[PDB]
Amino acid sequence: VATVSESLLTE
Amino acid sequence: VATVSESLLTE
Amino acid sequence: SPDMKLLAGASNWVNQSGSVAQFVFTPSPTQPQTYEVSGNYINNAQGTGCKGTPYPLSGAYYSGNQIISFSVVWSNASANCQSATGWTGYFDFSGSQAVLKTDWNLAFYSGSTPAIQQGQDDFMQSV
Amino acid sequence: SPDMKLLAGASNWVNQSGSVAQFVFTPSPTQPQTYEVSGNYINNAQGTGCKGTPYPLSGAYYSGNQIISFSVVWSNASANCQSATGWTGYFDFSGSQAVLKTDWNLAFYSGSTPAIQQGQDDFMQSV
Repeated sequence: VATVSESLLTE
Repeated sequence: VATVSESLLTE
Repeated sequence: SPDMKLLAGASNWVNQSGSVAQFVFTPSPTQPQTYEVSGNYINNAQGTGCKGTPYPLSGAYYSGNQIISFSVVWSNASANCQSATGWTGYFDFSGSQAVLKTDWNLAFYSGSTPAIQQGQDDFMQSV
Repeated sequence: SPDMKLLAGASNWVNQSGSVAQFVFTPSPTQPQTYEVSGNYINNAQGTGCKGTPYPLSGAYYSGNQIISFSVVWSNASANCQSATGWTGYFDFSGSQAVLKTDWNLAFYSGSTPAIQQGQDDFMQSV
């Protein structure tokens, strides 16, 4: 259940 | 007795 | 000499975005004047993912002229940003207070396209 | 998936200058899909110091999209070049053979002046 972002810079 | 260079790029 | 304090225990270093690197140094068994860097990084930069929770960091440090290189993978139990950053630079002890000056690379994907973005971070110690 | 072999045992990766990174991966205890990178780097680039002997490397690897960041301090029992390199990049498994594509930063001193030099290294596996 970690929140997944496309990249560090795209939340 | 390690050989010392000014930097990686300057032997 | 100027890193005598840095090499004793943990220290916290804060960059221009308010993110915090906590460093611990352990001597290398084979590399003269060299240390393994461990600790954690907390990203507090607004407009990013993976904020406010610690991510392990690791790297290496050379005491002879106070140069460092360390990395973070942006995956932990709280948040995964599917990317990694490597910082490389030096502690400038010439001024009134120490400043860690680094260049960084961020590897990430945008859709199916890999990218490496460059930037710079300067950190000052929080004591 | 594409890194199944990479994650089993040691592998040797050779860049355009003939330098060799030997990587070993160990799972992180807390970071999902993340590995500690260990191993050694041998610099074989003509016109440099610190050639032909292993320097420990360390870093971190993210398996979800095969991104890596690792560092070397150029000090060992044979030679000291008083500097450090950090590589950050990605394994491109889209072609006929894998290529590790990296950007690097080299921190060093020229006299009393610190510097950070950027470059790029592409590595292919020696099997």
